[PDB]
Amino acid sequence: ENNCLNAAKACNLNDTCKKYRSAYISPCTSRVSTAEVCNKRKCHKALRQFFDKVPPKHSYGMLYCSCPLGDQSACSERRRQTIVPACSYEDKERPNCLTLQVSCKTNYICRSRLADFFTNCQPEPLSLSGCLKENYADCLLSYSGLIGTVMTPNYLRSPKISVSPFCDCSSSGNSKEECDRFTEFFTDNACLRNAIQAFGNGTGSEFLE
Amino acid sequence: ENNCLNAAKACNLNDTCKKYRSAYISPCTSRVSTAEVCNKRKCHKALRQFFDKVPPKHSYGMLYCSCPLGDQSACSERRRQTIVPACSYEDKERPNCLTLQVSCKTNYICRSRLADFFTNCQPEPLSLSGCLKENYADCLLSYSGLIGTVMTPNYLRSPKISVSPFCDCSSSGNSKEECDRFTEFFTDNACLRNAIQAFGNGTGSEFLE
Amino acid sequence: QGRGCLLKEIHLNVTDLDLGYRTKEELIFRYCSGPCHDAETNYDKILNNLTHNKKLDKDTPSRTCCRPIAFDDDISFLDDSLEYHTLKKHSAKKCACV
Amino acid sequence: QGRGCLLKEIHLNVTDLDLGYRTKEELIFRYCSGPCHDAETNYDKILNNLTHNKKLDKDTPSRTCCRPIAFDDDISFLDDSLEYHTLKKHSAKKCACV
Ligand SMILES: *[C@@H]1O[C@H](CO)[C@@H](O[C@@H]2O[C@H](CO)[C@@H](O)[C@H](O)[C@H]2NC(C)=O)[C@H](O)[C@H]1NC(C)=O
Ligand SMILES: *[C@@H]1O[C@H](CO)[C@@H](O[C@@H]2O[C@H](CO)[C@@H](O)[C@H](O)[C@H]2NC(C)=O)[C@H](O)[C@H]1NC(C)=O
Repeated sequence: ENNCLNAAKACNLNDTCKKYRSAYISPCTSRVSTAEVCNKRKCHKALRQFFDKVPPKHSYGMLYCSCPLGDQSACSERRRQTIVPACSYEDKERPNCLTLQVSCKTNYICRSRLADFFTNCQPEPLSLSGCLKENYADCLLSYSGLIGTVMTPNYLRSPKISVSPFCDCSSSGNSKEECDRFTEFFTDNACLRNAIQAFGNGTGSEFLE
Repeated sequence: ENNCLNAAKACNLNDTCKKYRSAYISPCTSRVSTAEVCNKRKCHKALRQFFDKVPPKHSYGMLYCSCPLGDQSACSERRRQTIVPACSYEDKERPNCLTLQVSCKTNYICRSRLADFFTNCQPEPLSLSGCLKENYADCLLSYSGLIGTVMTPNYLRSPKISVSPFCDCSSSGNSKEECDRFTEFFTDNACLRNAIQAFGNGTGSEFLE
Repeated sequence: QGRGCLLKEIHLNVTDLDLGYRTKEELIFRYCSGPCHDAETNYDKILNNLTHNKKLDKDTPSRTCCRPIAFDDDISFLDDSLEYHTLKKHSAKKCACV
Repeated sequence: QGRGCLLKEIHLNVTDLDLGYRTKEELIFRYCSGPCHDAETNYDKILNNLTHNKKLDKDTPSRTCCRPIAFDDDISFLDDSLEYHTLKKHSAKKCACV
């Protein structure tokens, strides 16, 4: 079955999830000027409201739905469309990730949410969970907390599960290693990968639920 | 044709007359206690409102409609029912007319309206009109002005046109002549009779319209 | 918009109402009539499609109606037995798509 | 009183709405249904009698309708072409005799 489609059905059949899902799809798809497809501010704000007010079983059910193929499938494209990336994510200019990090750290909430993500999803390859903090739920909470900030992450078009904020390491200068470490915490994080996979499984894991 | 029925039809087809006609028929037919068929106060008040706010062509058309028979006919009974006499007129106790006149003269409006009636409908048999003031409209105005006071008059069951307030001259004592003069100004008044008849005619008389 | 739902009127005898009164009095009866398809919603469209789809089994829910939102003044009349009657909320005064 | 006009619901696919969308998403459609004859007026009775009397020629004015007075929250869904759509005033939230 299409797990992402099943999660969308379950959401529209729940009064709370249906209301707040539409409450962000409308501003994230409503053009308000001839220059921008959306009001990106209101799109991020309503996205933050969705994950704050909708219980995780519905909000994580759509964000962390499992698919067999990570690209080109109907599952995976629906999952990629969860945050309405054409407004919330894709942008004309693609900043350097370290430059984006400086900008995020000047926002009190963005700085707070980014610190929680780096703390709660920290890898530890000695752990059977792959995380330093063997609590997948806290990692999934911290990661989903980034949605609606300038650090909004989304699934990349890859055969595996790989996510990243809208940035890259082009033109990093003498800080190429530091930038690559930053992105790899998103794109190649066994703790985050295990946490996302453990939720999609929908089973009683030792480090989740 | 039934002139009183035609006047009732014309009234219900006029927004102003229809509204204020129903505005007095409701309180004059609505029981509000187990002892009285109506609130007589509100019935008189709404009756006064009807003749004050409805143009005379409709209000006089019903009050002064002409019938061939003054009793037992469908015309004349409809005309007698114009003021809803079961509430506005008929009463358990029938006062002496002179006693009723003392009571009326203690009310500023009743005293004013009664003086206008005796002034404007004063007979003068030398006049070709039968009135001292050869202006039938003023007599009809002063008479209709009594409706809604303690002097509320109505058509009596007689072959002729004869009206009277709800009173008589029983137990008048040494003032029998004075009482008989009072009632005769209502019941046997050629000026008032001519004025009522002239309106019912619906023609251009020399002393009306 | 609901511009099609209008206020109409007809001159009738009171007996034409078939309410049991025996009288020769008359009245102007006013009613609301007209289409309301420009004031319909997705709800009304969905209704129309589900009736045709037979998906609502035997419920035939009402789409937007042309109805009175305000009623005319009360009317009174005297019957052949010399009794007065008063009718309330008998005639429309202003219309709307509801 | 209008106690017969109630809020009902049915679980449907979005395609069951026949609005042209191509998607596998679902929804709960809620509608108002039921009789409103205890909330009718002399106006509604007069209508019923004038239809039977043929006195209104071909106007068939509407009597009291069981209709929504408040609509549910907007619903959104993603179609097969990965485009989002939002429907407004598509489902009833509270009913009344109007
Ligand atoms: C009220 O009823 C009267 C009596 O039925 C109606 O007058 C009649 O109208 C019909 C057809 O229009 C005539 O053929 C009858 O001969 C008429 N009868 C009389 C005695 O005139 C009158 O039209 C009705 N009025 C309204 C407004 O409906
Ligand atoms: C949505 O549509 C699906 C697909 O048509 C419906 O599932 C079917 O229901 C019918 C009759 O109830 C079955 O005979 C079909 O075989 C079912 N098809 C499949 C693939 O299961 C489903 O019931 C619809 N859902 C709703 C809520 O209407």
